[PDB]
Amino acid sequence: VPKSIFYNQVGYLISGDKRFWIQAHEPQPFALRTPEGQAVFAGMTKPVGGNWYVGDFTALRVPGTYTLTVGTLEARVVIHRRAYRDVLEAMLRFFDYQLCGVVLPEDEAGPWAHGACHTSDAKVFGTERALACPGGWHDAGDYGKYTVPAAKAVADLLLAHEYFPAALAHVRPMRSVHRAPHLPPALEVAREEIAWLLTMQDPATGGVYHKVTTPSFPPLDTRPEDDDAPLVLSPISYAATATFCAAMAHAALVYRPFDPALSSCCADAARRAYAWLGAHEMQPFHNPDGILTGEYGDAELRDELLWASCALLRMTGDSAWARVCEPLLDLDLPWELGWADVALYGVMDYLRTPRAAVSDDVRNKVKSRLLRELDALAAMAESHPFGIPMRDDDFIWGSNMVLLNRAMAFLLAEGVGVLHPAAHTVAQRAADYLFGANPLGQCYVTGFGQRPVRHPHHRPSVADDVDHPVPGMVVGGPNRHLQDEIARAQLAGRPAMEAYIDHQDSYSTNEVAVYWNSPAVFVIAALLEA
Ligand SMILES: OC[C@H]1CNC[C@@H](O)[C@@H]1O[C@@H]1O[C@H](CO)[C@@H](O[C@@H]2O[C@H](CO)[C@@H](O)[C@H](O)[C@H]2O)[C@H](O)[C@H]1O
Ligand SMILES: OC[C@H]1O[C@@H](O[C@H]2[C@H](O)[C@@H](O)[C@H](O)O[C@@H]2CO)[C@H](O)[C@@H](O)[C@@H]1O
Ligand SMILES: [Ca+2]
Ligand SMILES: [Zn+2]
Repeated sequence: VPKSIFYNQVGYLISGDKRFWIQAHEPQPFALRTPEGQAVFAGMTKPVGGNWYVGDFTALRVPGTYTLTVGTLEARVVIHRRAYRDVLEAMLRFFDYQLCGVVLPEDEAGPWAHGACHTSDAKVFGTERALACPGGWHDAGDYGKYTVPAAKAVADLLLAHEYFPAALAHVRPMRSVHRAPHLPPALEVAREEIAWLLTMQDPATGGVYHKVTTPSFPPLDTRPEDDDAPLVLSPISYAATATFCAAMAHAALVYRPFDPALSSCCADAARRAYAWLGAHEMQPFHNPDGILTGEYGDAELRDELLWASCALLRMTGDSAWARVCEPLLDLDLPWELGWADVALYGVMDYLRTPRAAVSDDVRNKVKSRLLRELDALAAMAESHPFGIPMRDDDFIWGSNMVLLNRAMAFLLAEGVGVLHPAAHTVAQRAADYLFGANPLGQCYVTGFGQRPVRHPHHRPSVADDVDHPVPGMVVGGPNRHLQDEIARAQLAGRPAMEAYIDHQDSYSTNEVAVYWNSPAVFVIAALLEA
């Protein structure tokens, strides 16, 4: 914990809420000054519990770089019209930096450029059958491409495009690595993953392979193009087939006015996947022998079927689908945004379907439960010193995604008549926390803030002779379970929010992932929208 001011190290929006935190004993006066030193705003800090005091300077609407002064402490804060444009663009460009089997030229990628990687055909596990499944994204700090988390990353980007297209219009991805005519930014980026996902479906049965990876993780010091181990397609899985179905049905809708051929192809692929679901058992995935890469296992598969059923309901607008959706909507499944518990994606597709196609009575029950869920998140946020909807027990592996998915839920609900008053405050607080407003004063995104992430568990950043890591990567964040050797040795006994270390070997607190950037893209685009 540093002895300083804790604030949003990226900046504050002219019209947004503006807050800073300090560990203090009592209220103190504070001032905001122009770079010369003249006071422009003054106020008194107020208690928020657990050693914390806050200062609110929301009413300062003049853009600029200000010196915030409290006690003997100083901080430089930025107020701007589009304070989050650069970070949103870097968070979206991260997916292009993760591209597999694609030359990333220096004019686009800069020092983090590299040649086409993993270009060989993959072998179907337990067969001699080879299959070409290039493209898409390296999942995270490793090079595997896993279907289940890929579905979440795609759905989050499609949702961000559906909700906030104007915010997204101001950002530029690695445009020259993508096919022309160029689509809106989130759609152009997500199409690379959608194209790869289509190659993961077995033409014979409609089933989808769980993942394509090397048999084991290569050393942390491996460049993408030096990873020459043979590629293996792990068996078809129910979770993969169901999450693929839902992501493809969602992409068929969203791409309809932009890429008709892709849209039609995704719609056909989603239906064949749904036919596979109806003919096979809900069997959890487990790594086969000799496969040591990310398992993405899950014993509960009704939420995946719920999402797949609701996605096709909205895709077709056919009331026939509501017969399967509605009983699944009644289950005591957690209503979350993945990667393992995905029911809220289905709830959203259901609630976004024209009313005439669904039971009004079920629809009202669905909306009421969503409001109760958001009230419970609002209560967590009210008791948190940083105003984020988190409890100490939520600081697990990928706790930043847990936070962002929760902010995302409030924002999504606004599109379906569920208007919680805390929605915008929660989104701002999630961004503030992600950008430094936390007990470690840590900005959880590489290349941004005054205390950026410098040593992520990310093979390209470790392996290159740059690190100085690839920018715009959201790290997993604090995980109280100490799920790596560095966390066990250096973070024992520390509070849940302090269970993070910016060390390359801390994969349980400091890895990056396509499905950790995807809710951040949604949340940051929502704030930029306003
Ligand atoms: O670390 C990011 C990913 C890097 N690519 C390999 C993937 O396998 C890895 O995924 C992560 O894999 C972890 C190790 O299996 C998953 O961690 C688990 O996260 C769970 C909650 O998401 C915790 O309950 C559980 O204690 C913890 O083990 C975590 O969610 C999930 O993001
Ligand atoms: O737990 C999965 C985690 O593993 C990381 O690879 C580790 C590997 O598990 C360990 O056995 C070996 O000694 O070290 C490597 C590199 O630290 C992998 O890089 C992560 O993507 C993954 O989440
Ligand atoms: Ca599940
Ligand atoms: Zn690759």
